[PDB]
Amino acid sequence: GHKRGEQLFTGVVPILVELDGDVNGHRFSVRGEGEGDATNGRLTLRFICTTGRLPVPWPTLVTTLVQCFSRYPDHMRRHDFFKSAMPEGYVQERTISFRDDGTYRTRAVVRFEGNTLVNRIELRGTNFREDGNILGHRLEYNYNSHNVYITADRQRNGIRANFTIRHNVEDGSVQLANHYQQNTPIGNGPVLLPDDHYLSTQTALSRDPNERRDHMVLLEFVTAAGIT
Ligand SMILES: [Cu+2]
Repeated sequence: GHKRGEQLFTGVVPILVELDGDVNGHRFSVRGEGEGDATNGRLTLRFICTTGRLPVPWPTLVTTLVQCFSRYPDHMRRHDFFKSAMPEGYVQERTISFRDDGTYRTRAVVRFEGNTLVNRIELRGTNFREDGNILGHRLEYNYNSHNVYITADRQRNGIRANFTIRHNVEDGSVQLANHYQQNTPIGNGPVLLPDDHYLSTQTALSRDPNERRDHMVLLEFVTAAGIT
């Protein structure tokens, strides 16, 4: 499926993101729109909290809110699980453990709906501290560059990822977010299971000066590496 998979991402692909969340019993929705250019490893997305103010800091939702847009170098083309699963797509599930705070559990369907790459997500957040860095909104509106360490999950016919997000705190401390990820294909066709490698992920967060709703403008650059 990797040959057809590759061809689905050769140009600029429209993206739709839909997130329904419940954190410590606070319900919210995020809707995101933009485009991906896998050839350049580039994402541009605009996200709206459609339900009011986001009950958690925007930066905490970045990993949850489409790794099929990663730039896989030619010599790593056999290691691109994400594109090989398209168009039928994959289920992406995470546990995100915030050090000394609560936990997100996420389940996402990533697939083509017509010519649009859609990321449809459910998030449940539990056991957050009422006056922690997250519910207290003490995280800076910024984002560090990270390596996502990918390994094959042969039993699942998919992949696992492990990484720790470093969120800058307003007092100059760092809030760690331990990510446990598994991806499983939705389709029955063959997918590529990779040798161990990483995704070099860089994220720029900005604001739309014209937008009244709680929102996040995102630009992301992602390249696969760690295989010679
Ligand atoms: Cu294939």
